[PDB]
Amino acid sequence: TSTVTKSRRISRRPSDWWVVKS
Amino acid sequence: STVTKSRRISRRPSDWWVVKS
Amino acid sequence: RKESYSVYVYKVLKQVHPDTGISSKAMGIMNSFVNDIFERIAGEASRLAHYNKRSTITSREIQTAVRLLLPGELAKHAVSEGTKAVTKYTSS
Amino acid sequence: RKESYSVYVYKVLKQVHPDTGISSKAMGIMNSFVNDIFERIAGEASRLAHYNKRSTITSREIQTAVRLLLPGELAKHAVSEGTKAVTKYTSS
Amino acid sequence: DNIQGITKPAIRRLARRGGVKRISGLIYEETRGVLKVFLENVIRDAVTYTEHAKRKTVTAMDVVYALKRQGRTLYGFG
Amino acid sequence: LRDNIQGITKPAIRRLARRGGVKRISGLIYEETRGVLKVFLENVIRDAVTYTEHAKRKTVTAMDVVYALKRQGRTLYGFG
Amino acid sequence: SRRRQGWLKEIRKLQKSTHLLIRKLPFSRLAREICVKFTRGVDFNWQAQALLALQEAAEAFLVHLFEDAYLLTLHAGRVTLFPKDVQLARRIRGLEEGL
Amino acid sequence: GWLKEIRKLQKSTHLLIRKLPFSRLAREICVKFTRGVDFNWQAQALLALQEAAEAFLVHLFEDAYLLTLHAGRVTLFPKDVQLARRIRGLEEGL
Amino acid sequence: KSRSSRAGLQFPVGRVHRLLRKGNYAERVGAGAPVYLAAVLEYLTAEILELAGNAARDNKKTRIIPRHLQLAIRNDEELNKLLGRVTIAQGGVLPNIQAVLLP
Amino acid sequence: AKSRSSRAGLQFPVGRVHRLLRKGNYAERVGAGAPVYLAAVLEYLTAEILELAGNAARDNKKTRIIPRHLQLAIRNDEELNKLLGRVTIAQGGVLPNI
DNA sequence: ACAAAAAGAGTGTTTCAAAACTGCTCTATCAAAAGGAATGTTCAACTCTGTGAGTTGAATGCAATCATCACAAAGAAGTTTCTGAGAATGCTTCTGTTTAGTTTTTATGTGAAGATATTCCC
DNA sequence: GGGAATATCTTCACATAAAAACTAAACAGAAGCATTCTCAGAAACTTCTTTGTGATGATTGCATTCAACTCACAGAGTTGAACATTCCTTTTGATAGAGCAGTTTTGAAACACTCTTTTTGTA
Repeated sequence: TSTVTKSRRISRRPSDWWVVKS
Repeated sequence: STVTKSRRISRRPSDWWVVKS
Repeated sequence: RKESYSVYVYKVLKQVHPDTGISSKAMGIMNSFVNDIFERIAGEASRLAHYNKRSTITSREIQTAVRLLLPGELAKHAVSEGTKAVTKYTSS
Repeated sequence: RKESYSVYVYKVLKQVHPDTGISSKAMGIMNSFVNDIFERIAGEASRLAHYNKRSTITSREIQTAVRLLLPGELAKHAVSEGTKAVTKYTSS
Repeated sequence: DNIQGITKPAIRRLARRGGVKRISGLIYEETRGVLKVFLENVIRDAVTYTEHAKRKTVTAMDVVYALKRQGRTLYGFG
Repeated sequence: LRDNIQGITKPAIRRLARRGGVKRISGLIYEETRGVLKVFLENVIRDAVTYTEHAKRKTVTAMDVVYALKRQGRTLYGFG
Repeated sequence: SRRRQGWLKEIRKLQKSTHLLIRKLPFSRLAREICVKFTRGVDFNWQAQALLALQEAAEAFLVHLFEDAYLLTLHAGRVTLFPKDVQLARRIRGLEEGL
Repeated sequence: GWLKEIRKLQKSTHLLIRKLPFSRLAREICVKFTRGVDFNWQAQALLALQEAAEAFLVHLFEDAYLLTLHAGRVTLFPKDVQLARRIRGLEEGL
Repeated sequence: KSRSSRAGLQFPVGRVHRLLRKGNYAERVGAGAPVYLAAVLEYLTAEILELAGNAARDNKKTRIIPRHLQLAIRNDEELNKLLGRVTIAQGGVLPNIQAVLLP
Repeated sequence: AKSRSSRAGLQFPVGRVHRLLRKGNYAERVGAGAPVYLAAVLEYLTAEILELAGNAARDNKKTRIIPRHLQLAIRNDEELNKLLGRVTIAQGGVLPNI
């Protein structure tokens, strides 16, 4: 799943950005 | 159809998503 | 102190519809349109000159940029008007 | 003669993955990526300076352009890196 | 409740101008979410421009520049 | 007309659709896809040769294609 | 009946007017709320024209999105706009045009 | 069978259209677009043009398939491709 | 003796020249480039204004308004494609209802 | 006998970035810290991409980064994917979906 | 070792930033007011599901064929270098044309009014 | 239909907000000329595309079929538009009033230019 890079930049995988989330 | 001052037929954007033959 | 193409747009309007007026908002939209198209064409001509290692933007870049930006029938008459104008201008 | 960023991409690759090679075509892709991002940032900074009637591209335009072009955390870390670099550079 | 400020009849009028005949009930929450997402993107860039200038007021030109960089040229306010 | 558009064969179009993830393909999709590919190529090739003849050249370079795509909004990376 | 085509009159009337359809004060409240959520420090002021341009852009965006989503509605053989239609229209428009 | 075909194709990267047919098609389009002056084509120009066309087509098929599923079908139709082009909106779909 | 008059244009060739020189487009600007560009811009505005004036006349009005500009643009496929990603303030939409609607 | 890149702590050529800024006619004048900031940003983005590409080559049980790995790295990070949204990686393939 | 790019120093220029100042326009308030949103109900109008009828695409297996690969040759086209001619720039002077501010018309939107067009009953 | 009824049409008058017309003044563009420097053209070299040949075997094409799909529809179930009433929120018009944007002015910092020295990718 989500993977922290070689920095504090946590690199999430793309998701259903097209769905309105609360 | 519809021609401007120049001999430019200004056709209206009927349909472009459908392929022709 | 703020330059606008309002007077030129109004001249062209008088040429094409000699008895029509234009609202102030519509004139502002016409100004936005002219600025937008100018910026598009000039940016494309700049990119062309830079691609060919040239340092001058000539009427040849403007023509090619017009051919790239405008859809077909628009571009045909646009380059017609442009070449016509440069001939009439160099003929003086 | 022909400039590229292959040597520097290889250096940073040695830094981040000191044991992984890169393909010739992947190196071309990385060159394309660097040129693309450079052009984006430089053009955004250019038009920022032009908007604010300035005539020089300072490190402040580069910062704002980076803020405009990159997504959230990417931009945060990029701004951090850039500020760190300019501080370390002036402190000499 | 600023997001609730967009009312059901306003969203309905938007959909009708868009040509929609019948509108579900969840469309209202969906549209509020979509509008909020759209506004966040434009307002972020607008205040970025406003901060780059050393200003404290957001300008029509700042909004216009934000929209153009996101690829939505707006003509009435130049 | 006899060929050159029929060179895009049904198995090729089917491979494209499967890589796209399409499980099941109708039969009119082949003519539809040939038309779509044709209109896509016409837009890119026109701009490519426009660049190519603005430069006073006669060979369409890879960079001409790259510029055509970039100006149409598609950036290609492996050919810089 | 109660109303033969009440929606059709509404559509035909709205598609020939040009005024904004959201109310100025609610829209400006929402916009300012978002703006302060972005700025940790002191809020910015807003030109009336700035808020006006923002509302124009937002409404044009939403109207075009509804037009695109209704095509997916009719595509599914329905006439009721569902949220899944809007979601799919956003997904197909892409990251830029669909946020 | 289609499942293993999809899984095999989605992990590969090679071009799916044949280079020589693609080249013939591109060249005849170019000669239709010419102004009486023929052009040559670098081998890399045709590879670049084919890499872009196939990526475009694959992405278009992905979008069109989402429409097929929305309509409750598993079979891709020309109306699903036409609608995906319409929603993409006159530059991305074209 | 103005360049616009010399070229037969209503648009300002000198102003376009200055804008080209000051816009950071190239180091140098040819002499015919502003002429060509001004001619193109004038032609485009002539097209748009003609279509918009027709649209206004068909509405029994003598002043062009953003609605008429929008109607003129969205009804010409060339201009509609040129101004594809352009929003016109106070322009509304085209009166287009789907066919499955009207009984 | 010290390069501006070394002074900034970078691997990317500050002098070359400065020359490119000056000759690209982006503005009439370029600050001193602008190429430093820009090279730092370019180097950071390169590092972020190459790290994920190397991770993809690793768990793909390979040893050399190929375009497939760059594509996998880009399309699997949401921010990088949003940044390179209109970019086609030649010989990159797609991501496995249904 | 050597050519090309980049640091390094120093000088001149220029530009941007800090300051002070002015006025303008944004915010916050208020006060009606009215009209439009919220509420609740209903039922016609829609969506969903399941079935059965009708259609068709993937799978399979043959022969045919042509994409590919290699190879070679030719020569067309692109590249590099060099030169000078003319075209662009830079600068100064003058005027004419653009713009901001007035101030004179005038579409137009409103509102009222009459009727024509659309519509209900049996 | 056949007259009733209204909503939707056209018609007229007026206020007015808004556009068009007028003025000066001021700023920028044209004219003229000296200088510079860019790009066209030519010649020599090279390199890369086109054209052609031959094998071949990998891939396509063709025909069937039948399992797997699409499609229509009827009934069951769900819900959104229409409608009547209340009230509350938005609008509009002041109204400070003050905070901030926009202008000017100045001055110190910083950058461009130029010449030198020096480092760096081929030898």
